[PDB]
Amino acid sequence: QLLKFTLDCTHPVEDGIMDAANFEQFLQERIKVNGKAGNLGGGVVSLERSKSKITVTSEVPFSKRYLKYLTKKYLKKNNLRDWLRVVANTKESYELRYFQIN
Amino acid sequence: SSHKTFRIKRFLAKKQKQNRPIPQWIWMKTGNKIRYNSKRRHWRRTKLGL
Amino acid sequence: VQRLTYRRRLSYNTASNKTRLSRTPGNRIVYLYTKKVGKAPKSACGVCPGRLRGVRA
Amino acid sequence: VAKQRIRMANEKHSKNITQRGNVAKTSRNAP
Amino acid sequence: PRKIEEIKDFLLTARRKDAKSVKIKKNKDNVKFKVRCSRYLYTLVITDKEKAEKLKQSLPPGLAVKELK
Amino acid sequence: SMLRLQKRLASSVLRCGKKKVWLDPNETNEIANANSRQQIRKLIKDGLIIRKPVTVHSRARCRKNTLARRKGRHMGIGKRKGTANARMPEKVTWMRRMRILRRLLRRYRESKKIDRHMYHSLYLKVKGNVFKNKRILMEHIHKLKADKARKKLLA
RNA sequence: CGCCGUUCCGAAGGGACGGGCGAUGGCCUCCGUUGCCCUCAGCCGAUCGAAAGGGAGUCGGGUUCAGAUCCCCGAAUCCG
RNA sequence: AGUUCUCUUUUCUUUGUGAAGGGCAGGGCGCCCUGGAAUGGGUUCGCCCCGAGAGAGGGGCCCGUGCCUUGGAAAGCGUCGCGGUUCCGGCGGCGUCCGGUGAGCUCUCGCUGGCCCUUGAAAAUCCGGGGGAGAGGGUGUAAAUCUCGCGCCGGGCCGUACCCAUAUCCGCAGCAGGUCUCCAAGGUGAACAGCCUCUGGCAUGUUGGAACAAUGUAGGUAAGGGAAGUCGGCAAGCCGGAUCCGUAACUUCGGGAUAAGGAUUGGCUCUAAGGGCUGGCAGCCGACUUAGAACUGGUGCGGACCAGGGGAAUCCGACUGU
Ligand SMILES: [Mg+2]
Ligand SMILES: [Mg+2]
Ligand SMILES: [Mg+2]
Ligand SMILES: [Mg+2]
Ligand SMILES: [Mg+2]
Ligand SMILES: [Mg+2]
Ligand SMILES: [Mg+2]
Ligand SMILES: [Mg+2]
Ligand SMILES: [Mg+2]
Ligand SMILES: [Mg+2]
Ligand SMILES: [Mg+2]
Ligand SMILES: [Mg+2]
Ligand SMILES: [Mg+2]
Ligand SMILES: [Mg+2]
Ligand SMILES: [Mg+2]
Ligand SMILES: [Mg+2]
Ligand SMILES: [Mg+2]
Ligand SMILES: [Mg+2]
Ligand SMILES: [Mg+2]
Ligand SMILES: [Mg+2]
Ligand SMILES: [Mg+2]
Ligand SMILES: [Mg+2]
Ligand SMILES: [Mg+2]
Ligand SMILES: [Zn+2]
Repeated sequence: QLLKFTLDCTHPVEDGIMDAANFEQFLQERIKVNGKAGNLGGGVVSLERSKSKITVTSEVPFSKRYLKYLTKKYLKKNNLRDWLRVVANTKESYELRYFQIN
Repeated sequence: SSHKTFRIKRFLAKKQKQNRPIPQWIWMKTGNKIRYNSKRRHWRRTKLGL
Repeated sequence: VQRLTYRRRLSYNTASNKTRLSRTPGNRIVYLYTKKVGKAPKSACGVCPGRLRGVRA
Repeated sequence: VAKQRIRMANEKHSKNITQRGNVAKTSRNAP
Repeated sequence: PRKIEEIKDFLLTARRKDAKSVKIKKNKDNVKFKVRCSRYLYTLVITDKEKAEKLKQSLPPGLAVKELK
Repeated sequence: SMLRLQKRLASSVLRCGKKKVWLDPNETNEIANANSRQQIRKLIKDGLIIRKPVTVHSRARCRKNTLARRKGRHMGIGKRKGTANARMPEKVTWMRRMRILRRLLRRYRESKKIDRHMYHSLYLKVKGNVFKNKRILMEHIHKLKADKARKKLLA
């Protein structure tokens, strides 16, 4: 069938602390399909980026928690995990938020 | 123990009430000699024997 | 893993202290005390080894 | 409650080494 | 607890002199009508919403009716 | 401040050990004046009292090794401490074999690949340790059928 | 002072369906109760002896500084 | 939630449903009906079963602590987010899902067997049956009667905190002693062994600091020799697991026996064999074993832990037990 998930980086991007296009690029070559992260299984996984929302679609089984695994990996590579947090907004999406400090 | 007879639980209650210091106004009594309760008991130092 | 305690003051494994494990709506395992196993009647003939039928045990 | 606050609060307490004798009684000053 | 299958018997239950209150619980799939009698909590499970509304408006008077939320 | 009471109450409210109760070192004065489970519940909700996560005990190492052992690694002569019978009892080996082979005979008889007279003969041979495994029994049945057919043809 | 003995040298039953005579009553109608009589009656051993033996029937959730299968909420069950 | 310099669709946590009632799986039956079986068949790990009725059909009963359901989602829990007096059973969103496997451990139910010159309580209490003394009404507003379903009332007395033991008990004490039980995770491993770890717990056992003499107490190592020491090999030491091979005198033929004596043991990459479900074949599943081979390391591999030294004889007592 189809599986659709979204990442909402609105709060950071509108604060200009992460280029969503770069994040889309990051998921482009890193997302794995049967152990390979090059061709996205041959378009079997499709990525779309909106203004501040990134979407992922798949024609095969895809784990929503994988996007959280990669999102956290990307946040760490960009030294953001100490300020941002990936929290499930709904059954189909995650969003980035700020820890309650000051 | 938790398992207790009424007779034992009543003997123990009386031994509980006698284990207090003397009232301090007893000191001012006219012909008083008592300085303190000399019949104090401690559960660990000396045992009731029953 | 979760470990159990008796719910009564009988701490010994006697014939009247048998239990079974029960998961509860609170999502924990507790002891429920089982009833003894009943026996169906034995035939008055004293010969047939089996017990009778149509009778609650 | 986020579990990351344990770390953030723990690190904040460590900083009291430099303010011995004038440590804040309450950092949630408001109220 | 006892489970009643037909609206006919539930109405008889709700008219018993020892019936105290009727609680209606609305779930995603069914509407449950529970009457607190002396011994048991009788329940009727209705899957049709229209019948549940129809039964709700046809309860006997004087019986405390509660909607659970 | 002396927070022995608060550590004990929070532990009960969180249903954890006292070792997993975390009291905020910056808020000891606030936590100190909470002498009730109602007020502890408030501090738990506020974030001054938090339950610490379980200490990690990862099974990855043993899961990795279990995969290797399934392929035969770490299983040689030098890695055995119990006897061949203690590691794999003979009785269990025999029990599996009889069930496997008796199951096959029942299906061949039911499916009429053999008759009840051949079944009875093979049943007592199976119990006699004539056949090592399923295949040896199956090939032997095949030879028996060929001979039985040849005898029928001439007759 | 007591001891032995526990069914052994004992008139060891104060009970019962039913029936008959009265005395009373009450939803006085007819049913209760009671006293006596008739009839029937083995248990054959007073009593004590187990918080591990026998022995009907309670579980879930919440709650305290300290008690809960005991309190509160909910749902049951045994016995009379 | 942790890690993320590299790698890791990764690692960790967590992912409910009580009693009682109903329904159904499952398990058991020395229960019934048909029928009549040798070319004997059925059948278990073993057994064991049959003309006093086997196989094969069709039934009945008992337990159902398992699953569904009423309970019951309203509760509980996980997470995210809002309020409040803020010491509210506070309020809302989402979730509480789908499968596999096992000589596994713990409990429990059941079947079947072995052992006894051992045969492994009583009573309170409850129930069925046999009998048929009796009672009930004359065709009705029916009666006696009812172990059926509801409904009504009550359940008095005493115990209940906590310790339960390197500090709440007994040893004069917070005494290295003694003192009856229940539950019991991962790894290695034959394992409730030892060694490490999670849950939970603790603060080194009635004190600390600085030194590192002698003599101690407790552990180790030692060239060459190897009991010369000593009353005496006391003490320590050697052996040790497992696989394969091999095993004497004597014997009460059961043993002796792990006799004695050898070889092997790591890591890695493979090969072969050992099954289940569905429709001599095809497909899909799967769980640990055994054997064999190559390669490989400074010959090191039961690498820690665990873990018999052996042989030839004499005396005594048969033995196990005290
Ligand atoms: Mg003492
Ligand atoms: Mg019957
Ligand atoms: Mg054998
Ligand atoms: Mg008595
Ligand atoms: Mg008793
Ligand atoms: Mg008892
Ligand atoms: Mg009650
Ligand atoms: Mg038959
Ligand atoms: Mg259940
Ligand atoms: Mg809920
Ligand atoms: Mg009769
Ligand atoms: Mg207690
Ligand atoms: Mg020390
Ligand atoms: Mg110390
Ligand atoms: Mg001590
Ligand atoms: Mg030397
Ligand atoms: Mg040397
Ligand atoms: Mg010498
Ligand atoms: Mg000398
Ligand atoms: Mg020695
Ligand atoms: Mg010898
Ligand atoms: Mg001897
Ligand atoms: Mg003796
Ligand atoms: Zn009989």
